[PDB]
Amino acid sequence: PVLTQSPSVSAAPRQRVTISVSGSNSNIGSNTVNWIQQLPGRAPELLMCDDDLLAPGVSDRFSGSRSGTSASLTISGLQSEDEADYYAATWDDSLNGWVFGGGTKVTVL
Amino acid sequence: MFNKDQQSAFYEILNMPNLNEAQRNGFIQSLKDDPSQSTNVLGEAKKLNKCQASLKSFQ
Repeated sequence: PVLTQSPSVSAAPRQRVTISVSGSNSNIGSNTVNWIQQLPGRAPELLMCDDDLLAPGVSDRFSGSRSGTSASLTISGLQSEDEADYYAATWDDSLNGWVFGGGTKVTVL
Repeated sequence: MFNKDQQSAFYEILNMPNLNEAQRNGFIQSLKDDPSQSTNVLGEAKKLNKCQASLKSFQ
């Protein structure tokens, strides 16, 4: 995977969890990051667009940012339905195409 | 879509192919409910249409 995401984590309900991703100057350093949520046994869907814009219907418990070659997703008030594989996506100017992280699994204890 | 800005954003959103039906319907509902937000709605819809292309390439 072109982007490196933070390791899979377990957290208790109501905890705050931050997932992070690192890229290069050609992807995250020059383009906005999207976050994809892949619920267990379900097709992936868009969670966050353009660093920090919630996809329609997504809870404002999710927030995103980007800084330098890094971006992060934070989940506030963690709830069992948030247990999922989270994937960073961004345009890479060098590949002239989409690049992805390998995914970070959030397990709700 | 009573005013020029509403009408213009409406047709741009109808023609964004990567939005699913719920997303598209939600943006057009916003244009009707909040005409002053037409410019912000259209910009959010264009972003989401581009982001939805990354989701398509991920599957």
